[PDB]
Amino acid sequence: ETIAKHRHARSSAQKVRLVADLIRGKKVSQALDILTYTNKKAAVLVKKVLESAIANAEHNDGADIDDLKVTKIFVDEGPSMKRIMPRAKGRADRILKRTSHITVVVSDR
Amino acid sequence: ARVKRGVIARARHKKILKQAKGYYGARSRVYRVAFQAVIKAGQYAYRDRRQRKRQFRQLWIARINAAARQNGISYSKFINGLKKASVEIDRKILADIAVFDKVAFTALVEKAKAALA
Amino acid sequence: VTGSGKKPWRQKGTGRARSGSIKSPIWRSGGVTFAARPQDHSQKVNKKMYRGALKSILSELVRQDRLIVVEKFSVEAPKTKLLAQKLKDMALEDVLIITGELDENLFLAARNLHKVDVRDATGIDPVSLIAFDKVVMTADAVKQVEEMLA
Amino acid sequence: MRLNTLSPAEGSKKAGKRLGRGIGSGLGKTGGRGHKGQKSRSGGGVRR
Amino acid sequence: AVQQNKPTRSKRGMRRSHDALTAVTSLSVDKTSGEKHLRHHITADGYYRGRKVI
Amino acid sequence: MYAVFQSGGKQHRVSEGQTVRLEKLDIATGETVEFAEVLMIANGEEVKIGVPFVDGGVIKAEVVAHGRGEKVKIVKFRRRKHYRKQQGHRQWFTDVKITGISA
Amino acid sequence: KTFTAKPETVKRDWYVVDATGKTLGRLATELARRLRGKHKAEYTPHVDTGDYIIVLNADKVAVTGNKRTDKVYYHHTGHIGGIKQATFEEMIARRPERVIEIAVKGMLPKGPLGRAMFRKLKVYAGNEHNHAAQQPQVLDI
RNA sequence: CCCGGCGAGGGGAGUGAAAAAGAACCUGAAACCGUGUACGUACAAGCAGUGGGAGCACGCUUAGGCGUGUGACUGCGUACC
RNA sequence: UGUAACGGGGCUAAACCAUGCACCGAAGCUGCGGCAGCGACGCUUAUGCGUUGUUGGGUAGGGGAGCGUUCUGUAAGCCUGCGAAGGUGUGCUGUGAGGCAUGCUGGAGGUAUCAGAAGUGCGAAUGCUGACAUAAGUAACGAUAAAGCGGGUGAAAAGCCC
Ligand SMILES: [Mg+2]
Ligand SMILES: [Mg+2]
Ligand SMILES: [Mg+2]
Ligand SMILES: [Mg+2]
Ligand SMILES: [Mg+2]
Ligand SMILES: [Mg+2]
Ligand SMILES: [Mg+2]
Ligand SMILES: [Mg+2]
Ligand SMILES: [Mg+2]
Ligand SMILES: [Mg+2]
Ligand SMILES: [Mg+2]
Ligand SMILES: [Mg+2]
Ligand SMILES: [Mg+2]
Ligand SMILES: [Mg+2]
Ligand SMILES: [Mg+2]
Ligand SMILES: [Mg+2]
Ligand SMILES: [Mg+2]
Ligand SMILES: [Mg+2]
Ligand SMILES: [Mg+2]
Ligand SMILES: [Mg+2]
Ligand SMILES: [Mg+2]
Ligand SMILES: [Mg+2]
Ligand SMILES: [Mg+2]
Ligand SMILES: [Mg+2]
Ligand SMILES: [Mg+2]
Ligand SMILES: [Mg+2]
Ligand SMILES: [Mg+2]
Ligand SMILES: [Mg+2]
Ligand SMILES: [Mg+2]
Ligand SMILES: [Mg+2]
Ligand SMILES: [Mg+2]
Ligand SMILES: [Mg+2]
Ligand SMILES: [Mg+2]
Ligand SMILES: [Mg+2]
Ligand SMILES: [Mg+2]
Ligand SMILES: [Mg+2]
Ligand SMILES: [Mg+2]
Ligand SMILES: [Mg+2]
Ligand SMILES: [Mg+2]
Ligand SMILES: [Mg+2]
Ligand SMILES: [Mg+2]
Ligand SMILES: [Mg+2]
Ligand SMILES: [Mg+2]
Ligand SMILES: [Mg+2]
Ligand SMILES: [Mg+2]
Ligand SMILES: [Mg+2]
Ligand SMILES: [Mg+2]
Ligand SMILES: [Mg+2]
Ligand SMILES: [Mg+2]
Ligand SMILES: [Mg+2]
Ligand SMILES: [Mg+2]
Repeated sequence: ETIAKHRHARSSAQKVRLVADLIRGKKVSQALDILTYTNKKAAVLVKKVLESAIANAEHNDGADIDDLKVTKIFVDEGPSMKRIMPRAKGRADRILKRTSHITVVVSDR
Repeated sequence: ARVKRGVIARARHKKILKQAKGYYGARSRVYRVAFQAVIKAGQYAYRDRRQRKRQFRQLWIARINAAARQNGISYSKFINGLKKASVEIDRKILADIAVFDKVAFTALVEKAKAALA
Repeated sequence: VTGSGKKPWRQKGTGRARSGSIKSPIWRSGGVTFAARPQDHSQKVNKKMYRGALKSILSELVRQDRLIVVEKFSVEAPKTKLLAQKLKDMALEDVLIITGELDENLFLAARNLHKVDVRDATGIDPVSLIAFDKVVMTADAVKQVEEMLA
Repeated sequence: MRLNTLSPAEGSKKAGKRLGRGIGSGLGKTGGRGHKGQKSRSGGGVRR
Repeated sequence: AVQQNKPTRSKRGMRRSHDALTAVTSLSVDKTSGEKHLRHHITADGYYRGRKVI
Repeated sequence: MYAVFQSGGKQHRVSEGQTVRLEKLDIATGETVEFAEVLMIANGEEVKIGVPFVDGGVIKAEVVAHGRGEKVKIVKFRRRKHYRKQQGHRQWFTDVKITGISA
Repeated sequence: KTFTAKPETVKRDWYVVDATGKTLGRLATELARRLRGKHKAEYTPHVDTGDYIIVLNADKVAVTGNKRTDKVYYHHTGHIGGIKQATFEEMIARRPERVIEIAVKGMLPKGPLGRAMFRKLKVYAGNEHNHAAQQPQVLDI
């Protein structure tokens, strides 16, 4: 219920799951403070989508705040911008600017 | 003219994947390793049929020997007595009788001993 | 193929396959190994074989009763309605017509009909004689066909 | 007797030999040429 | 020094198992402000052990 | 009680009312089959062992149905010898039900 | 259909044997047979249907010939020079319980099932045990 | 209309037969990467399969027992050209 | 390199030379069911309706019979918005390449039977193009001339301004 998505972000598909896996099944109140006190960049990106989901649940479905719980969350891979990194002896190294699609689902229960 | 081979190849590879369902690693995900696995499975079963026959034969023989030794006779002596009494019961049914109906096996060993000695 | 006859890379040293021309069929946007050329598929049939085939076709049409003979078949005006009604009263919908003399009115009437075709005795064809459900032939065309075949 | 009911004779229309189009057809990778010989090369054939 | 056979997703996951994250065990609450801050650190307003420093 | 008979080179032990799978018999789908080549009958401590068959042991069965067995795939392959072969098989079977057993 | 053995419904009994005056090669074979369950009609290759066997007076085992001085027991620790060598009398004097175990483990199949079978041998070095609660039955070789 | 940097992006409303047709836009497979459910796995050695096969979960059960998925254990078995 | 010249356990026979009776032991032989070829014989052929005997490991290679795709004629025919082609699953079936039915997505073409022509079937050629993994969240983040602090804007500043 009341999904929230962030697509074509600027991050990796492996560095966001590390902070995404520690809020599975948790309440929104704990999930927000954990994200605030987490020292990773992905914490801000996850907190933004969590706040968007909470606001959408409160404004569209009339749900409460204390009853919410993060029942589902997953991040999938996205398009990878291809760039070249200069290397010695006239070589080239294809570097891939990773992206991510973060999805959060918060249910009333 | 200009025949494309997309759907035919896709179906031919999906059939191989369906046959290779339940394998570990690339054997159940790609076609290059799956084909080497499904072929290796037919070759294994073509021999494992006879292997199953032999294994069941030697398991029935082992059970018959165990029951005969429990009753007080050897497997070779029991078989020789059965052949001298000219019965035609086989190893599978003999083992099943030894497992379930033990007094029937006792009667069989008595019949074998009577004809042997 | 429009291109250049130059090796993309030297024979050895590089850790890739051998390249001698970019127009190779193995590569992309290259040539064709056995590219086709404009050819004539017209076969050869003996005159006697063709005549025998025509005789067999006519004899089988006679046995199948899909060939009929009328002494006079013509239309008084170059209009399709008259021909359509004439075929309707004779119960013909998919029919070929053979005439000794080409009739302009009949040809104009049959031009706009898909399952109707008017032909001279000289311009007959076995494919049409087989395909058309019914065939109509006048005496002035039967005699010409007999003289052509015999 | 129609175009959908017409067939040729028997033994006249032979299929044809295809080389390098399978393993079960009998004409496998080699295609009736052998193994590494002058007779088994593209354009490799002795004259008369 | 390079690999000779491609590793597997199972081995990759086994290696990454220890690369997980540990969350905060618990938070601290100020006596008078009632906020939630880290242990032995100050709040976002300037409170620490009830006193004001900013 | 149970009895032991043979039909098709193999031997089968069966009790009253049970269904048995056998080889393809030239019988209909509702007829009755009599087996007289019985080998043993046991009915609770009264056993009778034939030499090689019993004097009057008879098994009466009803041919419930016919059919074909489960599909079997046969693969032959020679390593680096350019030889592989595929085959399929389905064994015909006849399912019967043991209507009666008599000594 | 062929009958098979279920580990949950199978039953196992307790037997006690004294290894006094008998030979290793003619006792360990019987122990392996009764551990693998080849003496029962319910024998199955993949199920441990054997019986729990207790061995008493393992130091009194009798061996013929000059094996008491020529019967070596080689093993390797794992290091380059980690090779050790003992004899029958030294094994009896130091670890007498590890003279029946080696034979029975060698005779039993190698694998998890073989280790499970070996786990049932309560080999002691005296003429008394502490498994009287299981109500064992005396057995002759 | 709301979250969000007066953003990116997305959730609602609306048009449209269709919005997992929203401009990265018809159909959208495979390699690859993810979430959820069932089973197995921390005393166990090897082309990772095959034959036998306990147990577990689900849905029909004419309760019989079968099917699907998992596969403790066991015999055999050192990929393709 | 570590027992290491019975496979191992172990064996005073469970070793060897002599006698006999049993058993295990293969895709070898016998029993049941099924498929195909050659040849004999009466099928007055339906070219197959019963017999009977026999054969059927196979590289290079030869011969024979077939499956699948595009297009063309049959076809201004047939199916199809009451859901086509294609995609993804299930069941059934044939010795086989395959075929049939259908659930869902898909949203407009497809094509029976009989014949004809091929750019007609891919796992390899350090094959070509595009995409995505692995090593891996590892090295590295580019002269060891050096930075620290206080204010300002901003959602956020060690890197922007004073
Ligand atoms: Mg499995
Ligand atoms: Mg898969
Ligand atoms: Mg017998
Ligand atoms: Mg030049
Ligand atoms: Mg180009
Ligand atoms: Mg071109
Ligand atoms: Mg001419
Ligand atoms: Mg040709
Ligand atoms: Mg050949
Ligand atoms: Mg070659
Ligand atoms: Mg040579
Ligand atoms: Mg040659
Ligand atoms: Mg050349
Ligand atoms: Mg190598
Ligand atoms: Mg790590
Ligand atoms: Mg073994
Ligand atoms: Mg917007
Ligand atoms: Mg459209
Ligand atoms: Mg799309
Ligand atoms: Mg997919
Ligand atoms: Mg365990
Ligand atoms: Mg291992
Ligand atoms: Mg099985
Ligand atoms: Mg090949
Ligand atoms: Mg040494
Ligand atoms: Mg055999
Ligand atoms: Mg044979
Ligand atoms: Mg036969
Ligand atoms: Mg052959
Ligand atoms: Mg043969
Ligand atoms: Mg085309
Ligand atoms: Mg067409
Ligand atoms: Mg539909
Ligand atoms: Mg098409
Ligand atoms: Mg389809
Ligand atoms: Mg469809
Ligand atoms: Mg057509
Ligand atoms: Mg081609
Ligand atoms: Mg390919
Ligand atoms: Mg390479
Ligand atoms: Mg390649
Ligand atoms: Mg990585
Ligand atoms: Mg780092
Ligand atoms: Mg490393
Ligand atoms: Mg390091
Ligand atoms: Mg570093
Ligand atoms: Mg560095
Ligand atoms: Mg720098
Ligand atoms: Mg530096
Ligand atoms: Mg500053
Ligand atoms: Mg700086």
